Amino acid sequence: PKKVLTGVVVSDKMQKTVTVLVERQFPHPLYGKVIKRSKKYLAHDPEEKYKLGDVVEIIESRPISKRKRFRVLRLVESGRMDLVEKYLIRRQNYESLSK
Amino acid sequence: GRYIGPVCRLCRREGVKLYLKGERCYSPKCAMERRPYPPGQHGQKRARRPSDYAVRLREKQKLRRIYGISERQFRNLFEEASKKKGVTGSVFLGLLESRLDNVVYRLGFAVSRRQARQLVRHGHITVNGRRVDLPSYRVRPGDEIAVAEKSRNLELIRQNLEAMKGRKVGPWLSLDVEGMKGKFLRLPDREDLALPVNEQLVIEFYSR
Amino acid sequence: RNLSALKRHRQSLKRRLRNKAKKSAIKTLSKKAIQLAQEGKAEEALKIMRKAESLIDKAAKGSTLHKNAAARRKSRLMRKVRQLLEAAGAPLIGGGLSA
Amino acid sequence: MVKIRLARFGSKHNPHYRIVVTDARRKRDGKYIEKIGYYDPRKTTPDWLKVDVERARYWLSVGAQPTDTARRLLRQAGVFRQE
RNA sequence: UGGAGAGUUUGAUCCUGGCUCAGGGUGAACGCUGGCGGCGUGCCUAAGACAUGCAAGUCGUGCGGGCCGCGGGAUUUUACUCCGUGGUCAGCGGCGGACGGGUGAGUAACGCGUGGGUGACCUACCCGGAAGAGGGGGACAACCCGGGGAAACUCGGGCUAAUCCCCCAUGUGGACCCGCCCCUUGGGGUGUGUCCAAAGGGCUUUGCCCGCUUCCGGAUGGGCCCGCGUCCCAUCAGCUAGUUGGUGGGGUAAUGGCCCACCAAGGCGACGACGGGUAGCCGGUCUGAGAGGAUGGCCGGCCACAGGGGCACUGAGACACGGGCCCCACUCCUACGGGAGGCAGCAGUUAGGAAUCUUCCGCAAUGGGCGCAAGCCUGACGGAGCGACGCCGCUUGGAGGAAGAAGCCCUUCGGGGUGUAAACUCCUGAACCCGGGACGAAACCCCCGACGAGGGGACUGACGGUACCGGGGUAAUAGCGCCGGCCAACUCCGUGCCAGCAGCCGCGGUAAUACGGAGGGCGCGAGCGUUACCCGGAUUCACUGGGCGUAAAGGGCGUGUAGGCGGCCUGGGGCGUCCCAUGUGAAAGA
Ligand SMILES: [Mg+2]
Ligand SMILES: [Mg+2]
Ligand SMILES: [Mg+2]
Ligand SMILES: [Mg+2]
Ligand SMILES: [Mg+2]
Ligand SMILES: [Mg+2]
Repeated sequence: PKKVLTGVVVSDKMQKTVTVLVERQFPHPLYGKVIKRSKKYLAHDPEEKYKLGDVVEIIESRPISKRKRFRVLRLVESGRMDLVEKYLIRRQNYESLSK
Repeated sequence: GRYIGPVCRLCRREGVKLYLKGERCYSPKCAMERRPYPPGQHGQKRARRPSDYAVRLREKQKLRRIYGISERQFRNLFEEASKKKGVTGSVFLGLLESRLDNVVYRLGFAVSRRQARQLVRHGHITVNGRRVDLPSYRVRPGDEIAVAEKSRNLELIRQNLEAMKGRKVGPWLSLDVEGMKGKFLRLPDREDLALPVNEQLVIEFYSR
Repeated sequence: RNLSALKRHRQSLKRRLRNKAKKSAIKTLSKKAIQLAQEGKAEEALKIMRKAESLIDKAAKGSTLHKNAAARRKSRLMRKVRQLLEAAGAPLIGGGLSA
Repeated sequence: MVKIRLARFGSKHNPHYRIVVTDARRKRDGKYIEKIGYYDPRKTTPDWLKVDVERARYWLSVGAQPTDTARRLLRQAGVFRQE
């Protein structure tokens, strides 16, 4: 089956395309603890219809670009600027991590 | 190939008469009668409290030296018995006891395991008709361990088959004396042999 | 030190030659067709395009261009001709297109 | 072309073949698509030949030429025998 | 069915903590030693360089020739020419040369592994099905004649056949534009319009066979995409202009910045981007009680590479180890202009190296390629040869034989040891000689039948005159390590912090079980030791399974960012988690 992932839109600063952050949690191979891990996927959006903070399903597809390989299947819920914000700080945090 | 050298000589050293020389090691000397002690310049010298290693060693030497088999061959047999289903020490005595070169001797076709080996190499013995010349052969139960028809004539086969005219034979074996052939009925139980050797020290010898 | 199936090199050169040739004419023909169509042309435009068509299929018979590499070229050409044609007037000499 | 044919197992002076289907281009003792029997040319066992014949028919049915000796043995257990 | 610990810091103790040993293992090498056979396995280094021979062909049932022969014909004249046949050579045309074989350089990546997608695709030969093969035309080698080159070869001119090439037709069908219908990414179906087929050969010759063309399918092989998994350094922290996305093109079997034009300003990174080091990955192998650690030789799977670096052509497939082109390095031929070449195929030579084999027999078996077949080719393979390199089997005798020979060692001078060990008595008979002697091989093929099914028949063994059987028949090899403790085994001489030993603690300064020799003893035995490397013991990186007042170890203190963690009750969801079915988990291995 074509994999369906669900995440959040964290960028629509691109034409016909959205960055969709997707989290995932599991047992750790050796140390037990359930850990989280996450991944942005560039998902195709032909009708620039989805936007910032939409939670959306995502589907395996015939390649649209170098690194577009998923399509926005449906909207799950709107809003979620918390998750977006949560992301966006982690990004701006990296600014005072340098030398 | 196998030991070869002075023998009723650990009818000494291991402290107990091993039956190795057959008819003499029965009759005022497995030298154990004349000299019940270790060989060499220090033989009758004040004994030394020996190590739980020295103890365990000796015991496995003893067992191995009885049947005349080598450490390489012995050690494998044992290994085979640990991985085998059932209490391990007995099993090993079992497999040890199922060797042609020894069943032949248990049936009295020869007087010595050393002598009984030579009969197997040299052809004079069969397993259900067919001739078999490997002393290491695993006699299973139901086999018939015969003399060679062409070898019945021999002075030594006759003299030895003769002294068995009266004699009794092991509970797991039988023996038609005048047809010069016998039978491995089953594999013996620890109880069936009276071996001068505590087997659990052998297991323990090989656990380090 | 003399392997007589260097015969395969001789042959290849011949097919290369035969192949190159049919190809060259499919272009200089297709080019010529789309051109006349960016100019509003009944007969003359499709007539050529329909020569061009044939030639393609012809080349598909052999090892030249085989398959649907074929089809592709037919599609691209006979899309284009038609587009350009309504991008001005005339629709006529039926020729190749299902009007 | 796909084949029914003999793969050498066993050991030296102990040939033992496995009657296998495989792509013709694979090496002889390489990866086969399906075991369908075995064969001991010295007949040192009462059961020196054996063939899953419903399966043999299957492949034959989808086009698979047997070696010539693959087909001899196939015959012995009447793969081709009718009615 | 599974888990042992010991020595060593002190005058003594407890604890911490490192070192060290006992076990298994190896593609090993090295020393002393060395009898027989079976099955395995043998360049780990320079992906350095290679002489010579073999390692990829085959088809005359696709076609026309050259050269050396034989036979028959036209004429009754021997010039000239028609037909048939055998050699032998290449050519044109087809199929194979993309498989089989080698190697691990590169590669930290969709390369591998695993599970999935392909409505985004291709697949020669094989199998099933539907429908075809009617006309015409052309050329280039061979061959012949020129010219250039020293050689490799090369340029021109003329003739010709075909399953070589083109045109036209027939359109079962299939391709594409457009429209409509179903389905839902480019999948089916459908209507007009356009476009596209073919090859002949053999006969046991009107009836078969080997082929040809178009289509749908099957089978087998593969391409591309995705999720998750895949070493070390943060003393590498910021990286990115085809860069991220768009529209439209090209390109491909096919998706996609794969490539291109134009627009937008984007993408990635502490969940470690970028950079540096190292490495082919897996099935599995070894070790371990297990968790885990280490490893990827041989055998099997996937990858990559074919002196180094680019590129494409042909083709179902290649960007091709024994095909092509250019650049670089290197070797050889050279008439100095130019050429030729590529063992990481099998053998074998050299070089580096502690170290790694025969320039062997056979296509008899299995497998592969072409052929209708007979057959031809196959260093794939099946065997033999050399290495105790590994595993297993077996020999160097068996039973008698003294209160006990000799010699050699001890000695409190009585004796004790080697020791039933030899001597010698009977017995058996490894080696060796004679006789016989395999399985592995029944197909293809031919004959009956019908080219089927089934029946019958013949040919064929490299290993090999080997294995195995029978007959005869000789007492016929033993070495290496160790004996202070750990660790099994002690005495005499020699030697005097010397000579030397030593894994660790430590032995030697005139009485040394520790050095060297003796006798004797212990352990293994065609082996035994040594060095290296791996897991172990090491709960000494501690998930299982550790710690931090004084032993190594709490940040100098706050504030708080991300992150980790989160009270009592109820309800919804069912991501975590649990259960049942089912698919996958190749074979080999265990
Ligand atoms: Mg001290
Ligand atoms: Mg790197
Ligand atoms: Mg020493
Ligand atoms: Mg550990
Ligand atoms: Mg403090
Ligand atoms: Mg705080």
